[PDB]
Amino acid sequence: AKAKTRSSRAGLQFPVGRVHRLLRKGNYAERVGAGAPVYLAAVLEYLTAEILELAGNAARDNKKTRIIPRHLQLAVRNDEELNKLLGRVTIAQGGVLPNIQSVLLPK
Amino acid sequence: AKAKTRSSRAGLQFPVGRVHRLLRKGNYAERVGAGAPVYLAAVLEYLTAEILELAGNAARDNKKTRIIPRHLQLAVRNDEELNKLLGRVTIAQGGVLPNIQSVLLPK
Amino acid sequence: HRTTRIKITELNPHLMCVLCGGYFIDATTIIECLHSFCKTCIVRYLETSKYCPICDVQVHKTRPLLNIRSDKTLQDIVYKLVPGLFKNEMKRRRDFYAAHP
Amino acid sequence: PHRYRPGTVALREIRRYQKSTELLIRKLPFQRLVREIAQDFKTDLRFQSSAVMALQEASEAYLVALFEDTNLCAIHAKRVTIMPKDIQLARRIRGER
Amino acid sequence: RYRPGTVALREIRRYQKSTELLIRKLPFQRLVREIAQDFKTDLRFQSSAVMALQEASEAYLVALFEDTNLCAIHAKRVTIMPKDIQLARRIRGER
Amino acid sequence: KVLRDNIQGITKPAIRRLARRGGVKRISGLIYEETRGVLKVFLENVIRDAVTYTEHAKRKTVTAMDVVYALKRQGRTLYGFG
Amino acid sequence: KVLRDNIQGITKPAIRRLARRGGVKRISGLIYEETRGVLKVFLENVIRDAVTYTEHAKRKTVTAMDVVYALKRQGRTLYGFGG
Amino acid sequence: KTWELSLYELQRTPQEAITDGLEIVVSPRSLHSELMCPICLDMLKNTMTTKECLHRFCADCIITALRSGNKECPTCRKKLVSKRSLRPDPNFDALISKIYP
Amino acid sequence: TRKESYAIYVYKVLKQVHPDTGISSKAMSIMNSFVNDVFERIAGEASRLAHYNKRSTITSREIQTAVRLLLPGELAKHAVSEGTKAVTKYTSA
Amino acid sequence: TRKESYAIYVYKVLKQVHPDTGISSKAMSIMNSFVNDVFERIAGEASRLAHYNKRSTITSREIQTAVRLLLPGELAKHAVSEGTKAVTKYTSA
DNA sequence: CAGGATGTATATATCTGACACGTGCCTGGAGACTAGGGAGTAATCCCCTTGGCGGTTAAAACGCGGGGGACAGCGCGTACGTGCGTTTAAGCGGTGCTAGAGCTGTCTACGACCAATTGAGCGGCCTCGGCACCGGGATTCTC
DNA sequence: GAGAATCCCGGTGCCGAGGCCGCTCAATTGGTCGTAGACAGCTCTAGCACCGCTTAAACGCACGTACGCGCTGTCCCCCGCGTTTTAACCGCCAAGGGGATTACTCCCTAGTCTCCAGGCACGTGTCAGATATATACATCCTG
Ligand SMILES: [Zn+2]
Ligand SMILES: [Zn+2]
Ligand SMILES: [Zn+2]
Ligand SMILES: [Zn+2]
Repeated sequence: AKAKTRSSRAGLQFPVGRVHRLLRKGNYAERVGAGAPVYLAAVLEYLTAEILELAGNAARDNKKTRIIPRHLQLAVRNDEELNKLLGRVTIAQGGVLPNIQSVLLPK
Repeated sequence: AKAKTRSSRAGLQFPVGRVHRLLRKGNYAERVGAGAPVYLAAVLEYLTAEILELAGNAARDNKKTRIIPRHLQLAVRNDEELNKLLGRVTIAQGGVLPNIQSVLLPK
Repeated sequence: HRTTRIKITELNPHLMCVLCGGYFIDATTIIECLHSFCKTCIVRYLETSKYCPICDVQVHKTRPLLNIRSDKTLQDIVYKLVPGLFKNEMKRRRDFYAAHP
Repeated sequence: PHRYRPGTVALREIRRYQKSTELLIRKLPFQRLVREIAQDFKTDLRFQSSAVMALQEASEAYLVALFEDTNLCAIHAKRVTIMPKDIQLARRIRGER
Repeated sequence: RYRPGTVALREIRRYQKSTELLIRKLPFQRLVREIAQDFKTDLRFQSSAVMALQEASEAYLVALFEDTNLCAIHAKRVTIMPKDIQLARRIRGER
Repeated sequence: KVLRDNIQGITKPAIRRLARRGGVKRISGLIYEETRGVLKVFLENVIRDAVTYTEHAKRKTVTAMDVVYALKRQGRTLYGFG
Repeated sequence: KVLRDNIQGITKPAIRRLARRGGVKRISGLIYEETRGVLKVFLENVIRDAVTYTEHAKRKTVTAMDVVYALKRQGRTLYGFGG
Repeated sequence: KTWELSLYELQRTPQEAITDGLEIVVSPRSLHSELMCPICLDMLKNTMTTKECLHRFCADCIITALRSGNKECPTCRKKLVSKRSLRPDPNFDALISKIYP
Repeated sequence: TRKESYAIYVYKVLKQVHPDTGISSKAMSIMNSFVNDVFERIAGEASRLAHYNKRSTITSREIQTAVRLLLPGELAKHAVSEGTKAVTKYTSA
Repeated sequence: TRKESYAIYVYKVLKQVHPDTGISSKAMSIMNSFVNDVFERIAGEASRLAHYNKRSTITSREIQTAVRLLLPGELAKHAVSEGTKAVTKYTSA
């Protein structure tokens, strides 16, 4: 019969089959359920979609058509939940958010 | 075949066989070598010996004969390397070190 | 914009409470799916189920009253759209309170 | 009558609570607080005695560490009194805020 | 002639809106090699490895300086002092 | 019932005792309220993780194992309970 | 030739630039030395972990993968170089 | 708490819906305060609702407002972390489409 | 030797959300690192859950619990919803 | 059923170090938790090393490198010495 | 308050090197089928948790006098920001060697797996010594 | 020196720590077999070392000024303590909920085989943007 990808079957862009292989060969468990890779691929796809949407919005604000590490850093650090998820994560070429303590402001 | 335990063969008190079984069933790797459980058991035995020695010294400096979580906490936090190893470790019924900042004391 | 005149029956599906079948009185919205009902209707339904009556989305784990909010904008919207709604509701309120102190 | 100057009894309490090791929060109020907080997640929940004991031990250890950091902040600010600003600074530097 | 503080604020804005590395590449590479000489002799370093080390160093130092500035503000000052850094590291758990 | 208004279970002498064990000589008046808020947040996080573990276990009793696992996830691993 | 006093290559203007990125308005004179010491300690730790990884890898070059792995080990996980 | 029904609300009868075919008239200023975006001061488009306060905005307006300004509501100053604190409201979308096509 | 990465999938997601916006090589590498990190975190949590419950298989329930444990609040809620729809669509085939 | 632990081995080590000193139940639980935590740390480190170098085996070299990575300074040095001595004693006997 | 000086975002023009798209292919993903063990389901035991009741206080709550510390204003002088001329070496670009990263073939020793077995380790029980608590002096700290 | 806190010494009791016994199940021993990787060999690449030119940037120094650091004064707010009250705690009881165990079976995923197409390495045209220059606007400082 015609070969149909599991990603297309589950309506996902992420590689469900590759995720299943990585789970199996990743020494995570003796056995891996059939529905396990689909859920993980969906979660990864949603997280990627959120971060890419925020970074693209930042790029559009900066009048740029290319997502850069600065836009990724702005997207991650301007979101409280994403910042908590990536609290220990350092993004290369991302810089820091513009933030000056009010006491340092001129009086 | 006179059965000789692996712990006695390696001159260790810790359960080399139990460590090997945990290495198989711990889902750490597809296969586990032969010397790895002995090495891990020796490391665990040394750490236990150091901790118990320091705790016994703390207890003898308290004039008691039974190691308690207070003595264990005192030993852990009084050994610099052990404290660094267990920096995020909270020992139940351990208490805190007797110390006061100098500015809080009259002079 | 110009003056608009539209039939009420075309607006009934978006101003009626599913649980009671009537118009939105003291509209309350579950926020996990943004579904609006009458305050009494949703509150009374919530002691027997923790799921949304319409799309079966779990409103809350334990206390569904923690995820319902008063929909003031929609409530004044249904008052403006439905003629006589506010006066009729106040009339029943005063009539009920005219006999019980 | 006899009256101790301020700070002496405070230092004595510091020494006694730093030498001693029992739990400082009351068992029943802490258990009721734990159950009230857990009411939001699941219903008809049960707790083992060891579970609430572990919760109390962890909470007291966390609060003692936070108070040590807060005292360090207060001393750094040339003060002896801890303050909410000190607590907020300690938490923000630790990364909890 | 600008008053003190205005140029400092301008530099703060400029270096907060930019993402380039702030430590000189060759001195940082030489420092990395000197430090690594104590662990293994005749080591080699990938350019990407040195760049990653530098990015981590700048990120850690910027976070430490943010915490130090918060300590200085808490101490009712706008000037950072070494005791601010020491307090920040002690609270973080690095000392 | 509801089990409402129990956060005040932590008393001002209890917070003072914790501060004394922490080496604090003098305590401000709002320290008690701030500590109540911080403890409430900490307990909310830890108990949320523990209840998640229990629910995944298909049980109805929060266990010392669940609490220990939650604390270990939070980076606050606790010894003495298994 | 064993390199010596290369920490002096971490210049005072570079430390000032890092502080400015950190939002610091005024910098004292001892901050430069303190920051040099802190950076030396941090680099010593990270490079020690990376060199240990390289030695286990039976290699004579420290790679970006080893640096990233060491940073992930120390809780300072870094993106952009693989992993 | 704050959800116990009053004596009247214990038994209030449903509002009978107007089933007869009568049309209602609305001026272009009738529902201004209810259908106006607080940001763009125009009619809503791709409506998003904050969970905590039930306040209505256009999607683009609220996204740029959160992305540029502070993480608080433009109307009631209550905090919202990100776009996931809001949900689209197809009911308001349908209402807008039928009222002003 | 081929070095697999999530580059094409992240690009497809980017084309789905922002059709006219491209990406840089550094941004692709950062996103690949993020995907790998989230993958290993979720997989490790699922493995720990299975070990704690004495279960030898990783299931959708374990993945859902791991997602709930790690992602905070609204991110966890939306990720759980998306995983539920994906699993339902995959099994309804 | 049976719940295995390191209580007897910790007691043997305690009798080896301090013949006249005993231990309490809470202290034994503390020691069991410490041994389990260190075991899981070293094993996870060795597993990560083996995956990193595309190796399917955990050997004494992997355990040694894991110990060197985890334990600081003198503790690491003495742990490596003890592990090496045990390994050579095993291969000799 | 205004005018000069300076920094900065806006408006065009270059040209370019990284990015998006076309293509060969090959290795990993998909379809089919088997089997055997993990897990779901049902029944049961009793551990332990929830709930309540009665004293007994230990401890919490409230109030009051006041002393000491937080806060604010003041002054000074020194250390740091700012600017400028000079000197240092970082950055760029090209060259050349080669140590070592990476890939490949072989074959070898090492680890998984299975069977029999037996002894270490765990569950249960019992007793006696260490420690908590009691009270009385004696020393120490404080005011 | 008066008074409160705490250490040192001696009795008493109690309860659980440690030792002993019985069992059982998993660690040992022995053997086989499959393959992970150790080792040797080869390739090619990118890391190191060196050179020279340009100019970005660091160094050193001068100078002013503003801010950190005492210093004082005040006032208000925690501290210490006495009295009241209140509910925590301990002991005991009782019921049953569900955690844990055992047995059965069923169906779901590891495993293998074959087939084929999805993605990866590679190549190339092109345009997004780093750069350059000029200009008008926003900040700032001083007279
Ligand atoms: Zn209704
Ligand atoms: Zn709904
Ligand atoms: Zn709008
Ligand atoms: Zn609002």
